[PDB]
Amino acid sequence: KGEELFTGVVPILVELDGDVNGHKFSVSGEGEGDATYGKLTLKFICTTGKLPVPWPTLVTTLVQCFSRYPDHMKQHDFFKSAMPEGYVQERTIFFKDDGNYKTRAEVKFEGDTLVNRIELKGIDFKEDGNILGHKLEYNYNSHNVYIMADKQKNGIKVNFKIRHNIEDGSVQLADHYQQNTPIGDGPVLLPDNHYLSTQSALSKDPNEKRDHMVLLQFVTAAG
Repeated sequence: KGEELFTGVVPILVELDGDVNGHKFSVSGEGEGDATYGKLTLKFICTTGKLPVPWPTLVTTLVQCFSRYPDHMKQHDFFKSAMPEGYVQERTIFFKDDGNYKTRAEVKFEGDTLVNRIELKGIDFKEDGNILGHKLEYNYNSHNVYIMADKQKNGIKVNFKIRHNIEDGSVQLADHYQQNTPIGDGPVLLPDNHYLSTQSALSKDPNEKRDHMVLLQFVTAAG
């Protein structure tokens, strides 16, 4: 059963290939998830050299199966219900006054390792805007992620807004439109409307010379 795969600490591997305004890059990530505590620890490395977009703009793209669902809300956890076969996660991320990311990922088990395998395409970015001109602070706010059932597609629709802080006190809005559908045949839980409360801490390994991001995340389901 899907939820039983997450009762302990689960190794995580993330692999992203990106192209934003023709700037190609790849990111690999390793760490672990403890869904009992809603906890994720991951270190991401840009394997192609310098990341051509700010690290924070990738956080949402780079495993909502690691959310903590309280006991009373267990019947609303789509993400674990689809495992081990997994789900497809697709998004469009509209950066206000700027370009968009379109992403397709498969989140599934490969042996004991939970894998997030992603392709990302960014288009219509301004070369001196907040994204390509690297004007976003290396930090991350706490958000509510709003989940609803999509019966027609046997999955979920997810919508939320990320606010990336800029030095002058303004924000770069990143409007997220998301859908998840199962990879496998088997039964999945289609939830009633609810949200995930998220928080993320970004940091650096002072002795890592590669372009990278260390991430600590806690996510709990509510309502």
